[PDB]
Amino acid sequence: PHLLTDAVRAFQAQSPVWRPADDEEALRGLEAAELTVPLDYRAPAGRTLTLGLVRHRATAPERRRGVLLVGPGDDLGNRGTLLGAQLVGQLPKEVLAQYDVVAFDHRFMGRSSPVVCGLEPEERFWVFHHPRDFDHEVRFQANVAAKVAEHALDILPYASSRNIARDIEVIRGALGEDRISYLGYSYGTYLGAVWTQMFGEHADRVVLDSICSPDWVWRGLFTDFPPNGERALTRWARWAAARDADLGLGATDGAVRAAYDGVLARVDTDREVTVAGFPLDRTLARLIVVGMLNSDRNYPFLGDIVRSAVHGGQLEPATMGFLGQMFGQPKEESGTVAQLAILAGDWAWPRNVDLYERDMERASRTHPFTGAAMAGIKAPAFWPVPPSEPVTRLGPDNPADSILLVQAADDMSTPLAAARRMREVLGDTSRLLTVADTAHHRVFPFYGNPGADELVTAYLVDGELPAADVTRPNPAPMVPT
Ligand SMILES: COC(=O)/C=C(\C)[C@@]12O[C@]13c1cc(O)c4c(c1N[C@H]2C#C/C=C\C#C[C@H]3O)C(=O)c1ccccc1C4=O
Repeated sequence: PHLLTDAVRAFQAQSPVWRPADDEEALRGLEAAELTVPLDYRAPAGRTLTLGLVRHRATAPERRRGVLLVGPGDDLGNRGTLLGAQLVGQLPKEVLAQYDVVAFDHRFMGRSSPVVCGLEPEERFWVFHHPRDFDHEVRFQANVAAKVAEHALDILPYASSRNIARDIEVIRGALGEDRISYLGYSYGTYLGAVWTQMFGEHADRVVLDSICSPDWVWRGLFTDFPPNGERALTRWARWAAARDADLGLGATDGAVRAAYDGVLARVDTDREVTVAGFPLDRTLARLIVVGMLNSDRNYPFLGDIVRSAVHGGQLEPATMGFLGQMFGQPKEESGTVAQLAILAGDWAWPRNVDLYERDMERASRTHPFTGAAMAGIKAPAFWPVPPSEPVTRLGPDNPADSILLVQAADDMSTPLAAARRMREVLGDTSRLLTVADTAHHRVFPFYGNPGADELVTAYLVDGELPAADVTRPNPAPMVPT
């Protein structure tokens, strides 16, 4: 493995020009700048691309202690600049007082040299796509790969987590900082592990929240999901079953689940299903629910949605705005393309299609909610380029001074087992905070858990870390322990 420090250093001498972020409503309130990075760090004098940065300066200059870099997006496919705006609105005031918060879109999406390939709306849901039948899905996923191959072949070798880690080093140098702090979620926690593994002597304080397993790269991210999807759905069903009076879905978790399964039975046989006046298909009937289950505070929304698919017409106004937020528009395309490129650019997927059919059929039986969608054939199996570098070896020689891991005990897409594995791999420099009785993605600061907020703030502000892993309770749990 090679760091390519010479090429990184070559681009660290930049001094970006910051101005108000005036060209996008969600970013008003922030400054914006552009940076150049090489496409290929083995070819520093070759082709380059531009990254879009945003910043919110420390509100108390006399107390400023450094830069807090936000990992470039939570779930892979999402924009880091938009995450930074969200965080500026919800981080503790004292964190905002002492840190310049800097965020960025990683290479190939958003404000950072976006790549689009003509993907149709259905194609942008390739990750959670539920198959008609296996032969149809082979063709569906192969054709997704075909579009990216045709329109982006020349940059696909350079879509990797290690290159984003080098990009982070360029940002750090450009900001003029010897050390930076880091806050990351989901894919941002894999990037945080990689960047600290490669360059962690330059880390100050590091918080990773809702943790990618180090074992996942990258098909395990998919094949570990269905059991956690089933568990999260069942937890909601228990919550719904205690509320039959107000929801009308059933008085046992089995009955609520059968109500929902009846909606799946319908889309899985091209029988019409609508939520308000908006049609569901095999994928959306499951993905709308996955989207809700990313936070157990959405349980009421999900009751309204399932009720509206079974009987009703209208949804409650609140639910309509939240669903319109989340779906309403097509999934942002360049993020879909970058998500494909990274998942296949980091690591070579199996290419034998019989493996996927076997796995799809087994997972459809053991975990029906999302088994077939997660374990079956996916576009990286047909990818036109191999990885340019081996996967980073994460391990207890990680040079970061300290890493705090934050994890909701019942989170779905990044489960507690994944955080525990990351803790084992990173070794004694890391500590794990588990938040009990909480099925939520991105705990600090978004959930408002007093215990997590207090412990993370004490680390970021004062450098306090517990002596060993700790648990904190949820004082307002959606269901009993
Ligand atoms: C790569 O590191 C991670 O830990 C990533 C994840 C746990 C996920 O980001 C991933 C998702 C990919 C999507 O395409 C998602 C979503 C992702 N969430 C995480 C997941 C998962 C399981 C397979 C995957 C993946 C990642 O690309 C997602 O939650 C959605 C919710 C509601 C609307 C749409 C979606 C999506 O389309």
